[PDB]
Amino acid sequence: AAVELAVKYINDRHLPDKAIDVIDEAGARARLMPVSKRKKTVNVADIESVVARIARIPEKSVSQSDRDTLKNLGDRLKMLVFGQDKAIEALTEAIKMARAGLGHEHKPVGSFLFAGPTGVGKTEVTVQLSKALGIELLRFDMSEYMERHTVSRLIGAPPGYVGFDQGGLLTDAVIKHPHAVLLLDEIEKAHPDVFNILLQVMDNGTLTDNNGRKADFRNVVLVMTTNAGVRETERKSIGLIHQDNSTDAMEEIKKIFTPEFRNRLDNIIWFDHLSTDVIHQVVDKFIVELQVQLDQKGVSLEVSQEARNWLAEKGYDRAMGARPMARVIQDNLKKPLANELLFGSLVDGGQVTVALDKEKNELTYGFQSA
Amino acid sequence: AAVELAVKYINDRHLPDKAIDVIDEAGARARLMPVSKRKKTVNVADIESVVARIARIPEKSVSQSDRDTLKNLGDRLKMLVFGQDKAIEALTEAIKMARAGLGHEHKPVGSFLFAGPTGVGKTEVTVQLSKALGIELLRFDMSEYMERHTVSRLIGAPPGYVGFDQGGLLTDAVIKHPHAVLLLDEIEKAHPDVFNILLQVMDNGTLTDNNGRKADFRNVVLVMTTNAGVRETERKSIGLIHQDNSTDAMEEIKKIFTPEFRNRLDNIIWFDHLSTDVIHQVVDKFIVELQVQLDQKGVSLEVSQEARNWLAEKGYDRAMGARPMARVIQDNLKKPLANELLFGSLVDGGQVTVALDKEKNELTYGFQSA
Amino acid sequence: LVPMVIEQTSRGERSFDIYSRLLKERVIFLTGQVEDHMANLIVAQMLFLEAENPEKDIYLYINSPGGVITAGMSIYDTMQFIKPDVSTICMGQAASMGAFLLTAGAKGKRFCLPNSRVMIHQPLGGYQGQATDIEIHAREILKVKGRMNELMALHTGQSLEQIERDTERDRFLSAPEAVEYGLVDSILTHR
Amino acid sequence: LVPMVIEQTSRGERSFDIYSRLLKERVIFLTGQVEDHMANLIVAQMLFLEAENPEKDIYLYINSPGGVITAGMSIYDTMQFIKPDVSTICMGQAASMGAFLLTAGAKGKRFCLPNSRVMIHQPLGGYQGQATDIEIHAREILKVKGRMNELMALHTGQSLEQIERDTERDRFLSAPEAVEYGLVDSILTHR
Ligand SMILES: Nc1ncnc2c1ncn2[C@@H]1O[C@H](COP(=O)(O)OP(=O)(O)OP(O)(O)=S)[C@@H](O)[C@H]1O
Ligand SMILES: Nc1ncnc2c1ncn2[C@@H]1O[C@H](COP(=O)(O)OP(=O)(O)OP(O)(O)=S)[C@@H](O)[C@H]1O
Ligand SMILES: [Mg+2]
Ligand SMILES: [Mg+2]
Repeated sequence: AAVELAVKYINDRHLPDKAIDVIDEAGARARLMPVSKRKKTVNVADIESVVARIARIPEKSVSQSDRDTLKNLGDRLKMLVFGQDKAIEALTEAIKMARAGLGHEHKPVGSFLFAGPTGVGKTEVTVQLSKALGIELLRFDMSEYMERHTVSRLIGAPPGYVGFDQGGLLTDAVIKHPHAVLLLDEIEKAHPDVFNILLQVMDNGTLTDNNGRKADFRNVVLVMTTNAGVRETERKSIGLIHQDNSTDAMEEIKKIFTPEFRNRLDNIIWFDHLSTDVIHQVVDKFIVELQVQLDQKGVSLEVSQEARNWLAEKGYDRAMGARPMARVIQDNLKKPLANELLFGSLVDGGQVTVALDKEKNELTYGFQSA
Repeated sequence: AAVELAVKYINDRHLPDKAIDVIDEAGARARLMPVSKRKKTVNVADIESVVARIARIPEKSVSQSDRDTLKNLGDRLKMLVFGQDKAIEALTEAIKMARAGLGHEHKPVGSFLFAGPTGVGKTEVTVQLSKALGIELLRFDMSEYMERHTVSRLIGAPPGYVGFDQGGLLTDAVIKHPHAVLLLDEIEKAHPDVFNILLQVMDNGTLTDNNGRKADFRNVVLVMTTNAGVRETERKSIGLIHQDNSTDAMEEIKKIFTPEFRNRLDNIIWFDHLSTDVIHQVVDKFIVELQVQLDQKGVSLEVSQEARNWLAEKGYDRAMGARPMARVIQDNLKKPLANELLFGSLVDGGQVTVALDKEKNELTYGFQSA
Repeated sequence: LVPMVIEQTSRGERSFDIYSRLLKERVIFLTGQVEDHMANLIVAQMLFLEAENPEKDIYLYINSPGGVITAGMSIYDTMQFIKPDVSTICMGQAASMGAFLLTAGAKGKRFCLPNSRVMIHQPLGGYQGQATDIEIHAREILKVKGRMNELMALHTGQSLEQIERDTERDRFLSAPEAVEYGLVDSILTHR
Repeated sequence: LVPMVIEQTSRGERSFDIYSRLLKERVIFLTGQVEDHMANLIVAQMLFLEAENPEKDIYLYINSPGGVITAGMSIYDTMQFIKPDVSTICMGQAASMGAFLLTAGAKGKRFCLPNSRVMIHQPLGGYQGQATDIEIHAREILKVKGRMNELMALHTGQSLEQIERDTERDRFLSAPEAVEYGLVDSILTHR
């Protein structure tokens, strides 16, 4: 098991010394046990710990905590990102498969392309995924890698530079955090050369740097977002009935991403527009965040359900996602309190109460000095 | 508070050392009281003060001095820019929310796209905003950044540069002055690539340099002035009823700017044309500016109200903004004064009067040298 | 023949017919007897303008002597359906279904020239055949009459009784008289 | 004269007539009396749109006073055959073979404007000759009559006997009454 497991995961050393390193450490671990060498013999499934520890990858025979974390991660993501259930399922299945032991031999756990309208949880679902899993989030804004010279910095360093800080930004990050979430936001902006890098990643799972270091992408989740065809989504047709331009937007995605690139992707998820019912959930999310900011100032905020519904009708725009809702929260809740917080009754204590005035369809704010 | 505040604002160091930094420094401050160890015990308030100095960000618990400045910020700006009360409210309120603690978690203080006709204060309001707050103004002329290679400088250095200076003009500037006003004048002229660079600047409030340094835009007010649809508002519609043309500029904004860019923006304030009533105030501003220039020479200017009204009518053009008002003042007031200042009757200080005569409908100048 | 005009643009010079150039400025001409074919052109133009700018106000120069009432409703339905405020102007004469579209404009945007004349009358139609068929077709015109009176009352603001008695016979209304009736808000002589 | 509308694309600007621009947006116009020539264009348009995007729905505005029964069947047969769901909007007027196409639209994608009117009646035809020839020609009118009611009953969902008695004479149905009858699912006040 040691020789087979080591070559599969340990990729920085040759087979003879690599195997002995797992055998020597195994004995060291057994003798250091608090018990008086109860586990004198080195049995199977113990070596798996040593290779997992050396390779810094999750081990087999997942603990109850991890099992609970993966089972519980079916709704916990749905409590921060509402709707887009099909996208969450794809992320959890790839993670569940890899940890179960059923996974690609040389490919990563999963490669996804998150496209769709503006203001949907394409990125938030990725960011919250890393938090739920307790793993480091590797972010890479592709708007800085739009030129060919800049893309060379990801795989390695240009020969001209004499700086001692050689090595690529993506290879070094992966080595530092093999088990992590790799976010490539706005991948459509990046130069096509980047695709040649990802093509060998999703197919082989390893990207050798200029220095020669070997980076393993087996445990790293690959999620890239884009806004290809987004203009079609917000575009309105010349007719009485506005038509669904989602099909046309997909054609644009097929013009930027070659078939080989899409063929290697595990899935190509399309984020559906936010529904009215969903907006009410989004409002509660922003209201909670507002309360947290107020808690640092000892201020409490209570918003009536009627007021929450009114904020949704004003800020609801299917074409512009959920970012407009944030503006509504700033204009109707943050602004009246900012004046009161700096110069007003709400210096401390809070006890705020917001309610709708049906006669004038405008909210009434009540401030208590406490 | 130390671990929470430091990880949030101090993003260039790791948490164990970073947290201990605000602890060790807070101790030195505690023992350096004016007479003899006034406050032996350390409190959360002292930690916030230390964090605000390390990160060069505005501290919490805004002193009464800042409050007075914030409350009077709208009134002070109103004395300089007239007729754009809507823009001032957005800038002032966004600032107040940030200081009060209601700002975005990771986004900037405010992202605004000032689109309007010529000479309507799109850039003057942003220039004066910095002076009111006593913060550095980062004025970037985007007409220069019209080529793809030029945009690289904003986040890096040209390819093949061997010198030690691998910094960018936008990342370094923000690092030196994190609390500042970022002005991108005439951004529409710039190559579309620049728009992709600012996506992370609004959604995430961070920009990564080519070397890898991550800038912080959480306290930098972002203002972008554009003249999109300027030709459309200048031209008159082919119809009996002239059209507003303000909406046409917004449709061009959609074409030039991608939807993801516009969704990130907090608000798109359309500056309105200057009314005849407000032009009178503009004349007073120019005359006051002329008085400052004349006070250095030792000469004092006095202008009757009837003269000011005549000048307004001579230079009042809605389509051309307020720039023509300078030309009529330069031609009528500065030109005769210069002939005297340079050649007699104004070398030494002497009160001068400018009054209109109804008979001739022309200005009369009494030098009265002294 | 229709003249052609040149539109100066940074990209280059574009050649447009006189009518198409005006369409670029949200100006639509409703001239001639209303028909199913001409109405589609007006309807297609309204939909095209909505996509270009769904917020800017559209303009419609009505210089028609009236025509098919049902075809006109295709234009009336589209005027209220689209978000843009379809301003209406009366050039020359306005008759049944011409005036109905003139008063269907948004409040504050309906206009008339000083010499423009408006005419309003009940729908005129005839059918011959079996007595049972005549009753069915006759009831339709009566129902359509009520719909015309009900719709005109909303825009003009006058009671159905006033419109019903006045619309029984042809009524000519000059620009000042029309403003009093409520067909149009004001005249364009001075704005 | 059809106006020319400028369409802006990344590749460049292309000038198209108003009808062609709307065709690019899957908007077909059924105007005038139904005939073989105008129906051929409608049929040809559906095939082109189906190939460009078979998934996307096609909209067929309908402002027609009726026409040839056989010509309309070509359009009707092509709507059910193609994969795209052919939506139908009754602007202004719908009559025999104009309303049949309106109800023929896909379920849940049939509409009528608030002031639209629709009529339905049995096929009208005649022949002159020997009594033997008149018998066969007369029998065909009954065959199409029975076949037409079977299709309308299928789309509307109502009993065959109800349509037979109603179709016998002319019946003018307003837009709201059409929803109760089953011709359309609802009124197109807004999407
Ligand atoms: N489905 C959602 N549920 C809850 N909050 C959401 C959702 N979608 C967006 N948000 C909120 O909107 C912001 C997240 O937007 P993102 O998901 O980053 O947008 P995006 O998918 O990257 O869009 P671009 O910029 O067009 S690629 C945060 O303020 C979220 O709280
Ligand atoms: N709204 C205003 N209120 C007061 N003074 C104004 C106003 N607008 C312009 N001015 C005066 O005119 C000067 C020049 O205005 P600009 O800053 O060039 O306006 P702008 O709208 O930014 O111009 P462009 O050409 O459209 S970028 C200002 O410095 C003031 O002296
Ligand atoms: Mg994103
Ligand atoms: Mg300026």
